[PDB]
Amino acid sequence: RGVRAVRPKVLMRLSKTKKHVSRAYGGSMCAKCVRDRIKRAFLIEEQKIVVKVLKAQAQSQK
Amino acid sequence: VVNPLFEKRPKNFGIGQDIQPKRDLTRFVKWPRYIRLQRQRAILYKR
Amino acid sequence: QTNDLKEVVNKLIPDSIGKDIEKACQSIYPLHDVFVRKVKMLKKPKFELGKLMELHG
Amino acid sequence: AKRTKKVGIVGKYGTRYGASLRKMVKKIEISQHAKYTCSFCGKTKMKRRAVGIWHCGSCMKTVAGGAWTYNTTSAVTVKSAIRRLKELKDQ
Amino acid sequence: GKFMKPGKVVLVLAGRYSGRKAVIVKNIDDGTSDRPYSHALVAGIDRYPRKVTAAMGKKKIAKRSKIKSFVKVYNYNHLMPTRYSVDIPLDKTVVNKDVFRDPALKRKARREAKVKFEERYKTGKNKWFFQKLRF
Amino acid sequence: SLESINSRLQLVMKSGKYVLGYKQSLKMIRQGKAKLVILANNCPALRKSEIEYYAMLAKTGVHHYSGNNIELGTACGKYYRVCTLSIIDPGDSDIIRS
Amino acid sequence: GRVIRGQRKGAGSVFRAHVKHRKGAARLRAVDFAERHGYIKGIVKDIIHDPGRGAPLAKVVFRDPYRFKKRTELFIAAEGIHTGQFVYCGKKAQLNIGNVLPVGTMPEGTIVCCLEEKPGDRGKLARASGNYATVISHNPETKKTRVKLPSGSKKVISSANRAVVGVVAGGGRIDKPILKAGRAYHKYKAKRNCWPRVRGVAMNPVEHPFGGGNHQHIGKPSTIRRDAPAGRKVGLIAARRTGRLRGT
RNA sequence: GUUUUUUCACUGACCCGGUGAGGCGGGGGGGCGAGCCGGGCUCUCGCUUCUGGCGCCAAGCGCCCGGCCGGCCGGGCGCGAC
Repeated sequence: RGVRAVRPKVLMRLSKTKKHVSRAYGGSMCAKCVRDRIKRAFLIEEQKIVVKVLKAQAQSQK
Repeated sequence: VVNPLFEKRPKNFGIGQDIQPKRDLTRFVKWPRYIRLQRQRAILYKR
Repeated sequence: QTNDLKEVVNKLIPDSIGKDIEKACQSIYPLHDVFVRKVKMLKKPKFELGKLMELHG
Repeated sequence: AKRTKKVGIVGKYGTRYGASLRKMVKKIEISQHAKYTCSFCGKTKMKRRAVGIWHCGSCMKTVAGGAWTYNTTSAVTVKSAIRRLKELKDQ
Repeated sequence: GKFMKPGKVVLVLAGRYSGRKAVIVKNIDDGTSDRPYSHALVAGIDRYPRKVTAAMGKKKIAKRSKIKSFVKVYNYNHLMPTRYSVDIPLDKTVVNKDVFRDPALKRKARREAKVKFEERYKTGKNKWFFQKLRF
Repeated sequence: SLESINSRLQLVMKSGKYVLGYKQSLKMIRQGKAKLVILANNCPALRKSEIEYYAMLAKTGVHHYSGNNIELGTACGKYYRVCTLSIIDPGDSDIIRS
Repeated sequence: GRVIRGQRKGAGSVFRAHVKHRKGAARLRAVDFAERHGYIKGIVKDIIHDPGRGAPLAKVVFRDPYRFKKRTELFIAAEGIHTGQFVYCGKKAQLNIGNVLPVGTMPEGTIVCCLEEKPGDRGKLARASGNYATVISHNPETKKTRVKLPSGSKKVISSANRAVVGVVAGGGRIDKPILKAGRAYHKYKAKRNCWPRVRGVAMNPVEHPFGGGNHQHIGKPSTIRRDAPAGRKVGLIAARRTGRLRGT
């Protein structure tokens, strides 16, 4: 959405705002798959800390 | 005095964790056919 | 599970497992000719020579 | 109504190719065109895109399956055997 | 229990500020006549302060360590709340819901959070919040 | 407790209050009304962790149901499929203890 | 005097393969440090159709360990691989389906495919649709393994070589009758000029050694010497036994 | 001894395969179980597997070196990466 459906060598003429949407991964990725990857980036990077804190508290009893 | 934003950010160069550092590969270069020749000529004097 | 392979055999030379089962089943149906009819060795760990010589001493 | 007595999807081949060949391809032609329940969304949207490649029209998830059926007998029993072999490697 | 408190850190899920971290300053769990939906006021950081390193100048570090904040009412489901908390004042007198009709009072709520976030970046407290989520 | 978890839902469907689906259940976690949030085992593994994380903040228990969204639908006595199921009131039931 | 069709086949030109719409070389991943000591993770981007090949392929994208670039591989897709599945490749990778690891580090009776006949050649054996090779038995001394090939012939294989776990996808396509000549035309049009197979007895005696005669017969024994020259070597090539197969 | 010969295996011509010839072989030092009484040997490991994110152009720590006025305004080299 928000990007002109036009033959690709015309894109030189088009203004910047005709070629992207004003967002992270604008005119490259859809809004749906960005905000599911803001979740996937987060919940994986949290899960790293969950095993990081367990790593030392699985070691420390030996 | 220690500026607390300055975080120690160590890289884990384990298999499939971080990128490998640009280390020394002098002994893994595909050498020219003359550099290759004059070295494995010196081997035949020792073999 | 509760003890090691040297201490199971000194239960197996008598009927320490073949008597325990006989007594504890008298209340369900009283049964007489209980043994442990066979023990088959499946999985040994990595062989260390010391533990073998400890069985022979 | 019920149109054909005992020819189904293979009514399109008319008199051609013989009964016992058309009787064979019907069991295939039903399966390869049949919509299957996608195990990833639950929707009956798994259709055969091409040969051995099955596509959920809801998930947009492509699976490498059998030619005329989503799962083959061989591939299932291998997945059961590879599971059972992995239950012995780690015990 | 109810976890969407004015102490929460929040990943902005949708909009121009997608993937940005923000602090809930107000929580309206049952919406008004203007906003039927359950909505929060958040104050987050549009431009994060760039990664700073020893053997950079005191003038260069100060230039490098600059927060550009936003202040924005979102839906709850257009936010992603986290276990983190940034217990920062962000006074209700400025950062407020009578900020969006008067444009100059949005520049001051933008200005207030800028002074507040820049000082607690420099302390080293809540150092997760001042690093961008990598998506 | 495989048919117990099926039967303990069937009674919550009759007597107690419940919410079917993801978006409406995600409010009942966020409104602090969720006591048990059940998930079907073929839900997106991203959105499985989305529920687990919200339920961790609200200190809500997450059950991982032993069937796909079609069976969880049949477990709810519904004529469709349901992944996410946040239970508000068990009523006259014993689902959120055991 | 005329050259037989088989000899014209080797010459090339009209019997060269139709590799226009054939989609890349269906190779394995190259042996590096993270194939030979531990493993490297990769996602299946899309399962894809390769014209002239019954089995579908998989665009599998591995992040590069040395440069910031990202690598893409075309695997003979194991049956049950799907898009967004994590495929692992190395010595320490787990024994589940569509997951390559060396034949040395898997038990006996293990079903594999895209098996390497030599360590490093990047996947040669058992990589047609619905085919599997069984890991028969190991030899830790000498580092070698017997592996039953799809034909049913056990090869001694050097255990330092790799195979993706599971049967190849597109399995059981030769069950369906090619009902009409149209389906056969279209099959071999994606491959090479081999289809409209004129039998030698129909041909004249100058083109083919079985041709000629007032009746349409072979005349000479159809079973031929292995040592026979090209042009002559026609029919049943070095037939140990022949005729209707009785016994096993 | 000399020569012939047979089987085991050697590499170094010769052949093959892969790669952008990207970590080969030995040794050393940090994990892990086993073994006598803080010390030591024959071994084992080397970091990533709940998710269709993300990663490169170094942080850190040492070490040297050029003005205004021991204090501030900028460069190099070593490890990290044996």
